[PDB]
Amino acid sequence: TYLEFIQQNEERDGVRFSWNVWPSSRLEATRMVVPVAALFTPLKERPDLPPIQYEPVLCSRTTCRAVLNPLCQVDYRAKLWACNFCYQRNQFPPSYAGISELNQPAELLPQFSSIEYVVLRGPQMPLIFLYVVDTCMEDEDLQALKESMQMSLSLLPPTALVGLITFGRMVQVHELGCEGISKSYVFRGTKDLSAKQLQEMLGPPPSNRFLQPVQKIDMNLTDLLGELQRDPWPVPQGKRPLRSSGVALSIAVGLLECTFPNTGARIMMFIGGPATQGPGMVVGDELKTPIRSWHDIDKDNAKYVKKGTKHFEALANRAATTGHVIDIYACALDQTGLLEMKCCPNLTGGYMVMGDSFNTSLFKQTFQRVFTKDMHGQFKMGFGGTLEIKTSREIKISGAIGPCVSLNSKGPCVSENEIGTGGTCQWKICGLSPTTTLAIYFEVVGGRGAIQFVTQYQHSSGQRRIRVTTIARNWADAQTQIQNIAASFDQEAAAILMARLAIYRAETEDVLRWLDRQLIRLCQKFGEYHKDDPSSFRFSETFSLYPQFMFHLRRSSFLQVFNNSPDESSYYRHHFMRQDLTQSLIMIQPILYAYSFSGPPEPVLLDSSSILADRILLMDTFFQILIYHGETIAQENFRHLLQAPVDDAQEILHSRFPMPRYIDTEHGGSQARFLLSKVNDVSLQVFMDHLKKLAVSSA
Amino acid sequence: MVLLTMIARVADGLPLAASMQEDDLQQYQSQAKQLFRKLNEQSPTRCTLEAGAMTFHYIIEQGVCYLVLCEAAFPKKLAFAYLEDLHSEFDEQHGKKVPTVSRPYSFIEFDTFIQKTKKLYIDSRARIMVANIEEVL
Amino acid sequence: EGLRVVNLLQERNMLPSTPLKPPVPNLHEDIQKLNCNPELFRCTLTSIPQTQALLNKAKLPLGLLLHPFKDLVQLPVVTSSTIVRCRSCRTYINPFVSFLDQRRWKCNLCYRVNDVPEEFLEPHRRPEVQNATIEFMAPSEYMLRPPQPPVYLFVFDVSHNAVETGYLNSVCQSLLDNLDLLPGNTRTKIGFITFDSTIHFYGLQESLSQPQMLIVSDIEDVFIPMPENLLVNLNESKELVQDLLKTLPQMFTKTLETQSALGPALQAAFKLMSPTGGRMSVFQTQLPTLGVGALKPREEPNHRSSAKMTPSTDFYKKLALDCSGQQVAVDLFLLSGQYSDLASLGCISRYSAGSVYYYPSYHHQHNPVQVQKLQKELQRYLTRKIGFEAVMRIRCTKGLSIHTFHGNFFVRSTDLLSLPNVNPDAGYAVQMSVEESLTDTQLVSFQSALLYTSSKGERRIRVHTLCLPVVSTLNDVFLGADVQAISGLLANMAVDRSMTASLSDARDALVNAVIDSLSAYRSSVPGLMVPFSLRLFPLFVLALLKQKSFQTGTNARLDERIFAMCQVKNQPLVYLMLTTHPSLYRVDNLSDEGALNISDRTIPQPPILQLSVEKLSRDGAFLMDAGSVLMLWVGKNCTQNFLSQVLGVQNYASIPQPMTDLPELDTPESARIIAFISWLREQRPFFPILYVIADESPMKANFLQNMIEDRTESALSYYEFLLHIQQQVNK
Ligand SMILES: O=C(O)CCCc1ccccc1
Ligand SMILES: [Zn+2]
Ligand SMILES: [Zn+2]
Repeated sequence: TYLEFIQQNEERDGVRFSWNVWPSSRLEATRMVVPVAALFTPLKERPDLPPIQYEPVLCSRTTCRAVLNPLCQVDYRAKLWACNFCYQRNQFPPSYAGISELNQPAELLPQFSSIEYVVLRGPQMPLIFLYVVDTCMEDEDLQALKESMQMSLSLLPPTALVGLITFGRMVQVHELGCEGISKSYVFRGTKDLSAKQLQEMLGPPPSNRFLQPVQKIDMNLTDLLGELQRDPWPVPQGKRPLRSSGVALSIAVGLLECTFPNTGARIMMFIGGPATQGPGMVVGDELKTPIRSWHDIDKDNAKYVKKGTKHFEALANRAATTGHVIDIYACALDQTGLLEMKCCPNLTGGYMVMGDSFNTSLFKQTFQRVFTKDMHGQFKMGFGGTLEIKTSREIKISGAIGPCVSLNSKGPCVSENEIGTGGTCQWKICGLSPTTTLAIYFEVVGGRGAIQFVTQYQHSSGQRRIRVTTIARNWADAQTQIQNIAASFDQEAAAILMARLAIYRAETEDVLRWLDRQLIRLCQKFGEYHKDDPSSFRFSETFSLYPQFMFHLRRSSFLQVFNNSPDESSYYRHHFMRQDLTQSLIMIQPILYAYSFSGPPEPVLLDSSSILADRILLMDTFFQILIYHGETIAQENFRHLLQAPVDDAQEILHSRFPMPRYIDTEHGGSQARFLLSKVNDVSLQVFMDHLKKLAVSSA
Repeated sequence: MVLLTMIARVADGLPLAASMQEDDLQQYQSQAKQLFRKLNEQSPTRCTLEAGAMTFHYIIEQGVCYLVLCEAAFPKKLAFAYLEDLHSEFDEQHGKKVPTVSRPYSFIEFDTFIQKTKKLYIDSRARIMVANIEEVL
Repeated sequence: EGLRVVNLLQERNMLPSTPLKPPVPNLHEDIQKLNCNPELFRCTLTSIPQTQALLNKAKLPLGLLLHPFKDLVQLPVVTSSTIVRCRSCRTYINPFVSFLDQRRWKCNLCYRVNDVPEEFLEPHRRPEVQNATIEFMAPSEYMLRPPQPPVYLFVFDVSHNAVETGYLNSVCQSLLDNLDLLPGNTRTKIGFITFDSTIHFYGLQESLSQPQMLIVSDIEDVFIPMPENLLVNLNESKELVQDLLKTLPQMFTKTLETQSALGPALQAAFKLMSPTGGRMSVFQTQLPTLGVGALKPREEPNHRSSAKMTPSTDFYKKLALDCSGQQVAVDLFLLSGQYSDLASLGCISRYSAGSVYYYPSYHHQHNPVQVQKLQKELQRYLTRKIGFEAVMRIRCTKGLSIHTFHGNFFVRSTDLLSLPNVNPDAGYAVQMSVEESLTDTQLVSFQSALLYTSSKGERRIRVHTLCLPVVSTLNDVFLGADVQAISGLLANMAVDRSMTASLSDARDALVNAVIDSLSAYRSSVPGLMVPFSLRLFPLFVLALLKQKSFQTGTNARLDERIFAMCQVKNQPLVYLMLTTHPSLYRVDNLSDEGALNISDRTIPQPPILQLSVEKLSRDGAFLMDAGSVLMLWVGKNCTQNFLSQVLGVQNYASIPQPMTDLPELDTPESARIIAFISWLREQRPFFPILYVIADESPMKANFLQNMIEDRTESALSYYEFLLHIQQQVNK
């Protein structure tokens, strides 16, 4: 079963390819419609793999240096092995002298195609957490934010270093645990500082006066966080607070850059409004002028965006080069400036949380999900990840789309046609989780093509770890090329990988015109039809859902930005460019469940016909979970039905990291609009009919 | 949306209490004293004067004039609520000694209540007649 | 009395055994009995020369010396609904006006007749005309703004050197003891700043568990970090400022900050006070070396270096002018053990009506003298009265013109002195000249007046008026000369000659002041003949030339000399005389010739001895009143009754090396010397410490540096000085 194959490979290797069978010829590699690409999840969880405590064993060839993998030919008699990538024959290291065929290395069993090594050579650095807190917000929001950070403090590792930076009109770098005082370094939030200047102006496991071990500082920081008060500067009438977010971040970046560069650190920024002063300003302090919209930016009526986006863009590259993570937690009724600040959590592995207020269960729960621990009590987060990809000599890499930064590492596996963050075989991922999914786009220039994923990152324990996923896919049979190719098509993975390419081009500007010429080209090459007969068009069970995915993608909020705020549009694309396949599908085509007396809950189409008056609906967009009551039900058996979707909702409410917004609406309710807008050129019926007219006519 | 508060005895214009903070004050403090001079027993007990980019607001109770200046953008509704809080407190504390004093600023120590009350109005988070000032002068 | 001529070469002990008294102007009995108290206001020539040509002939300087804010035993405070001021020159109605029509009075300064208002009513019995010293209530027109509150900002150096001296522990202790005694009502504000390489503000809020130390590190671009609780209400926040004073000395024990950014810190302290003004107490302990206003090190001179003063930068002068325009006065407490360029740092106190305090080589353990000195000088500093946002005008009768001002202030419009603060321990001096011949008048008057805001928030005007007669005879000018006042004015004039020219020219002009006057006196009459009023004139000029301000052949260091010149410019005349020529008494044998009128105290009155070792005696003990200190030198062969009954010691050898004060023993010999000393310090508010340390071998015999009549390896004796003058008088 080709589906059993795709399932188990994602369960084992955390990867999903657009095509599981690759073009064996130059004429088919150039005529590829959906590119050969992979939805790679470097830290995916699974059924208790054994952590390999010995050295990885690498190939002895300067340019290659691939890791010993199940695709390597062994020779237990001669204690040799041939690297499957460069054909180089290798000798076994001394620790492998007792190697035998009845007792072999884990890295050779096909069960351990994806495996994790631990390198224990240098002393382990502590983790670093830098709270960057805005103070220009209402007391109920600030007190709630104070309570959220005091709780996260009680979960950090005792070895972890902590710093505190509060800001409003001025920026305050706190010197922790000073005794009898509790001083702080105050800076103007009006001019920027480099790392060097900041280092000059400011001054066994290491630490600073500003970054200190939790175990020795937690009691003083939990009292400081409890005594934090709003920005003491007054806000005159008709004015926004002077909020220096752009400088407060550049001081949090420069602080760690000149104290602990190239080590896992988390810059957690808490925003209660837009940056109204200094570099990285979003909007002026005049309440008369509203924050910019998608209408304002298209009509050249947003004088702060480009200058503001450019500021945080350099900050993102600074922290990404230094290897530090920038989180952004925004909760305000107006907009916040995520459009201008998106590069910081996007280029690093930073999280981006959005809400109306820090005083909601939405934020409070979402925030403590950041510090979820696994079966040992350690955070599900890794730091400073370096992803290197080894390919066969026939496979080049166009690039990646996802939370990563190019290390600009040159090599024969770099493709001329670069895609996304391309032109490199190594990518830095400052922060990642078991969910972090990259999108690698390959290009081809008996059997088996091979690709190896090597990910060295800093574990939440401080240990240096190396994840090695080695996958192999058959080369297409020459006398059955396109027939074998078509049978391996993963229509779900290809829809997300083609959606990744589109949103990346939109967020870096038509895009729909490209998205259609490829759906049409896929229809003609892999569909069944008589020419000029639209009624004849069918798709295999392998391709039948791809057009429907394209229908819901081209109309999604990821490409139709209007009727959303720019902060919402940047927030939606942020989480899509990071999630795995299954959650990405839920974003583009929300799931719909029906509830009625006439049977147990059942999934239903995302069409207006699914909305019945005597039926309760559950819609699962990734960002929001919605419950709808038809006109009739809007009034022990009535209890089971009314709470049947509520019980189903509570489960998925918890596991999802960015806790989705819950909605309880009914017929006529104002909140029913979210259901009516995801549902239904016009509809799918007209879209499919117009698609068949172009598929059966000229190419 | 800034400050200037003067409390004077209407009969002579004798300054009783005031409050000023800069970091000009010289011009509008003159017009303020020109006004205290012209004020008599027939002047409007509540008024508002337009001084270009600035605007005066005063009330009168018990022969005591409570004057405030600010930028014209400041809510006139709030300015009179500010003067009302000053008067009720000032009258409660020094209402019966106003007609006896003869020194200027015989109630400087009212500086305290003026500025702690002033801050509750020059911060949006904390939460009659009109004539151009150049005429009356 | 004496119109008599004195041959200084034959007398030789012309110094009286009793204290000098200021001359009485040759005035009518009824005019003089109302004249201004000479402690508050006096003139070098109590008989004003009628013409400038006569003044030039006498070769004596004409000028005034005033102590206008001096603490008074009794002050008439007039609350007049109307202040009577001459309609032309604005002179206040003073006792020396000329009432004629009993409803019109003639101004004694510009001779204009003015109408007495129907309030002033016998108008000549009015208090404004019966007192030369009187304080007014200024009406609403004498204030540019509401009465500013009393604001005190203390700026502390906390560098490594400053932490080693240990001054911060005693200063914070003084403030704790004198918190309720700071002048001010419930409007009093207080602030605190520490600084090294960075500037440290201290916020104080009742809502927070402890103060907060806000540090601005941008030294080239300082700012105020918090808008509300840096200058806090002392009355409301008494508990908060007390915990900070108990905590501040402990915060910097392990400091490695070797540099000091005084300039930036003063700029930050200025911005914090610029809204209101007040008194800025700066405590610096070293050369400022970081940031704006940085000063280069200088190599100290030795006895060999000749007379080859000025500031090295105008930064602290420009900054002082900015503080003056905002009613901010800066007092400079310098406790440096090394050179700190006080010639440049002093500008912060001179041009802002502040006072500089100098404690060389201060150390909490090593220098117990400077410790107790600072303790008592701070006790006065924090508790003396104070006036804020003040100006002062010096008026004199038409024909006389003031052309040079001396003291700590800023001079705005000729005769307009800016006093951001005014303190009762400051002294001022003026130099005048006869611009128009006084042929018309036989009396001239001089008026100074002090418009200030009291510590209680009341505009007041303290006015002093002095009247003097006019003469046209060379001998009449000499007969009214004030030898002490001329010495004071000449000291101020020589300080300017130093900065302006050099220490050599300053010393020459002093020497020429005696030569030219006595040569002019001789040409108007064998030995050295001087009038009775100028018999101490070479003695006091000699002591001036051996004082630490103008001495040459000594090992004196730069900041010592600069501070000595700062004290000349800022102290009243009494303290300049007590320093330049200290009073020397023998104290091991006090008896009953004293002022035993004071109820139950006898208080001996030993004679004043002249400043020569030839007056000492190894058999006795000698106390020297230097004004600010009381050094008790003891003889090696001293008596045994003195040791055990006064010093509490059984022999000269076991007199402790540093002795901070006398014991109060159950002996009548001690009761006598304690009575004499306690009476000496009651003559002044500045409590003077008394250290007996002057043994015959304590290496602290700077007691002998005041024996100005003797000769040294690089200065003339008093007799040699007369010999040099006489060769010049009749050259
Ligand atoms: O211009 C003036 O002289 C009047 C204001 C200054 C002043 C006040 C009081 C006393 C002396 C001087
Ligand atoms: Zn290899
Ligand atoms: Zn006059």
